[PDB]
Amino acid sequence: MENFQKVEKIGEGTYGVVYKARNKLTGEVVALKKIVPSTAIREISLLKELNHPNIVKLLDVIHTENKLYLVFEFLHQDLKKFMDASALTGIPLPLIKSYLFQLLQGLAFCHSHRVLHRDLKPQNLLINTEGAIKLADFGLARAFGVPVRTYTHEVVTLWYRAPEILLGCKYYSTAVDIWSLGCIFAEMVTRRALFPGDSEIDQLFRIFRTLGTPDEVVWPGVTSMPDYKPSFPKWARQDFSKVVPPLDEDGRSLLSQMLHYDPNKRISAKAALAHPFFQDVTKPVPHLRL
Ligand SMILES: Nc1nc(OCC2CCCCC2)c2nc[nH]c2n1
Repeated sequence: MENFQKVEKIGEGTYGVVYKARNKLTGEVVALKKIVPSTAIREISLLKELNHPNIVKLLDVIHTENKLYLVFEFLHQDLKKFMDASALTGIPLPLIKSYLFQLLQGLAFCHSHRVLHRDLKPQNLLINTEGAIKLADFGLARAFGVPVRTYTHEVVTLWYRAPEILLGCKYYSTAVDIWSLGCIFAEMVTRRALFPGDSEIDQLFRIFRTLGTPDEVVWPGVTSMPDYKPSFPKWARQDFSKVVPPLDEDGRSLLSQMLHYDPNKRISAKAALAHPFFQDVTKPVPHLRL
């Protein structure tokens, strides 16, 4: 670590404090994440080759003193902050579309190498001043788990968790990332989290209250998920026109496919990139004060 000068604390991530740091011998300004089991080291080393322009570059993995430090490319803002800052007029649609579109490319890339994020959230989606948006912390969940509370006891958000994870499916797939990104897409659009659950049950019930309590018709096998209970209330599905109003039909079409209950029906990242929603996609520059 002596090769890094901490510039400022950027935040408290899932696994440890995130610092803006400067690499003393490269001159590079990086994001330094203090997170070691051999399994975690080999997984993490696999992440170093997962390179894609909508994936926050993993510059180096420093394994010293028993201590694990990941050095990432530094972006200048996360999507939560950018949404919070854009709350008054919201993020212009063409920008939403461009981020969604680039996030899907980032997903398609990782998913094609069988790597899931598992923990997508606005805070791990980082934007630059040019209009790019990238996924940070890809593959970390599989390397070190997703805790209930972070190392600061901060509560890990459930707002973006796929229903098959809430239902205790142990073996969930790349569909959980599409679900999360669908939730983030809706939040960009409406400027309100779609499902801000504050407990697993509240999260699940929130889902059900909007999309209908899932049953065997829409999701074969749902009733035999580990945490499914026959006693769950049976809520009717709400129309998507009421759920993300502003959004045009191609947007709502795509979001309902990203939000399919059955993970096998849920649109893949690559099919989502061929959705007519992206027909006029462009790459606008965000209004970004740094
Ligand atoms: N500019 C910035 N921020 C990060 O994390 C912000 C996350 C830190 C967790 C608190 C939410 C903010 C980065 N990660 C890799 N590059 C990064 N660049």
